[PDB]
Amino acid sequence: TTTATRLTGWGRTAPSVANVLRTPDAEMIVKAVARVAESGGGRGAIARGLGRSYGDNAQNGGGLVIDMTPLNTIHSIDADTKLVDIDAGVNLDQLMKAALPFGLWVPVLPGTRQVTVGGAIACDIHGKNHHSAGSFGNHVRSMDLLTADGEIRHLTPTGEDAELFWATVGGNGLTGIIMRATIEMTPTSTAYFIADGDVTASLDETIALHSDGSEARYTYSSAWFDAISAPPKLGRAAVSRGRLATVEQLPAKLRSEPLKFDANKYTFGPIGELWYRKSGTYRGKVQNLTQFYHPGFLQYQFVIPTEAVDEFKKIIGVIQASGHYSFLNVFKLFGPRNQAPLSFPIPGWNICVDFPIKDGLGKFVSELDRRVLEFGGRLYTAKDSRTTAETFHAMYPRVDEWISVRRKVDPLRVFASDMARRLELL
Ligand SMILES: Cc1cc2nc3c(=O)[nH]c(=O)nc-3n(C[C@H](O)[C@H](O)[C@H](O)COP(=O)(O)OP(=O)(O)OC[C@H]3O[C@@H](n4cnc5c(N)ncnc54)[C@H](O)[C@@H]3O)c2cc1C
Ligand SMILES: O=C(Nc1sccc1C(=O)Nc1ncccn1)c1nc2cnccc2s1
Repeated sequence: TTTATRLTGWGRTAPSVANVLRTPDAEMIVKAVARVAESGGGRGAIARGLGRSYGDNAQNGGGLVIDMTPLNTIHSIDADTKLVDIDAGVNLDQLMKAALPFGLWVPVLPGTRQVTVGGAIACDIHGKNHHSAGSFGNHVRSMDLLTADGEIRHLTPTGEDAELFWATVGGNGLTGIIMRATIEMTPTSTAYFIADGDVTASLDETIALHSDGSEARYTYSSAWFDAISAPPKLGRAAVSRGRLATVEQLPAKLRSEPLKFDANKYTFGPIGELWYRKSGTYRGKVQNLTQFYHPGFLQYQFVIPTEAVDEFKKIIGVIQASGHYSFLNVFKLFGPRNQAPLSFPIPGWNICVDFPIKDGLGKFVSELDRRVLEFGGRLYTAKDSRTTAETFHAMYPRVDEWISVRRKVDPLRVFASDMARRLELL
């Protein structure tokens, strides 16, 4: 039933061989964990979703990896309570399509829909709406967690077991296997957005636009920014902001089915600067999800706290003068954090960059880690495969508190991964 498979993260780096169990039968998963628990802990077990983490959080060299994607039943959707009850292997695209006809919207969508609900919880994912909706864990009402002793515990965010609930959110699979969850969805009358677009000429303008108060008027907001040009052009951005449309805001063509989801010689001169400004400046444009949201590399994402604006500008300056060129760059201002110890988002300047693998890059991102740490920020474990334990621990000062929860729920270290070992979360 288990196959020896070479597994990697999305970045296709640091591979390890594991026995991969792939079964639609939940009882076989219970017994596999029972087999691991009795085997003297060994090199343990980890759950795998769709393999979309860039890191090593869903591989376990010389141990067991449980593929959760065959557990992909939607058990119920209720439009009155807004609740969805789903197997942990359901993906967000499947969930999005099943939920729309009930006038229900997935409360947090990331930059891809090909992620499992189990992965969304364990990485406590965020999206364009973080500053208004928080992260994924904010909307989970219950989950069923297969723990180290082969018992399935029913966890809720408040009441008895809250501590373990909140350790599982952002816990990277290290408290056990999420088998099943109940999610509160966002009500919607349409599958469309009304969107405003803005184009800033500089890092100073981009920052200015995010702190001038206009952010409170939009439920969704993010930006593509320039990380390659010299100042003054460094940090200029195309900002995309909006909210879900109501039926009366749609054009007539679309109002019958409101919830249906189905390089030239001018480019780098004054004329195209104008073109790009015109095309990226608009108000009240009706967009579907695809238009608004879903249009040898090292991914790197960090957040710097809100008040550390001058420090944020400095990190961006360090990035462009490094000789490492990142063309695809996402910037967002995060809102309030949640109570999960290992949750990534904190209020502040969030940035995702992507560097081509090249001489000197590993040592340069270590230096970046140091800057991010010193400025009170942290890195995202769904993007990272190379930070040290000591860096991570200083970035997440509630780690000891989390570790304490993990010891009670897994005394024999049944649940283990390459990431847990590297980051000394074991
Ligand atoms: C193109 C792209 C865009 C992205 N955009 C964003 C974004 O905008 N925002 C954001 O937050 N993230 C983003 N991500 C990261 C992604 O959302 C997370 O890495 C997510 O956790 C991956 O889900 P997965 O099912 O593929 O999980 P995997 O990558 O397979 O596993 C991730 C972690 O979840 C745990 N896990 C998986 N299933 C279970 C389970 N049933 N029980 C317990 N633990 C489990 C694993 O053990 C592992 O620790 C992006 C990734 C890609 C490739
Ligand atoms: O974290 C990410 N995006 C974030 S963080 C906060 C907001 C957003 C975000 O808004 N994503 C996004 N926005 C517009 C178009 C496409 N994606 C991404 N990581 C990767 C990695 N590879 C490809 C795309 C992305 S988006």
